[PDB]
Amino acid sequence: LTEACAAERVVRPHQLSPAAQTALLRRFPALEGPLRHPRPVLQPFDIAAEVAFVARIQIACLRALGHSIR
Amino acid sequence: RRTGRSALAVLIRACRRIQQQLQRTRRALFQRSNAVLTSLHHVRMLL
Repeated sequence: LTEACAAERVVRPHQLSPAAQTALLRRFPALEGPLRHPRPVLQPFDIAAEVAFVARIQIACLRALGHSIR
Repeated sequence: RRTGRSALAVLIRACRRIQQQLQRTRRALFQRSNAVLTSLHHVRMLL
């Protein structure tokens, strides 16, 4: 996933080419998750994907707080 | 003949095996830095 995005200069592999997506999928089959899921609850291809998993819960409770206080 | 030429079979093979490693030092030293060329572009690929 590095060199298919480094030789193609694809900075983020959701901007990966459609043949360049599936040819990697023909090589390594566990990557159907981070490339072909509509709304994965964990963010695909980010460093803080576990951290952005947490900060939503911090957000979504405050609106559940803030619209309940009203 | 086994003194004059046999002082030269010493020194024909001597140069013709120094020159052969120099083909292999081109190849075994950038396929370690092409992985460096992979990772250094991968730092902005994180970004």
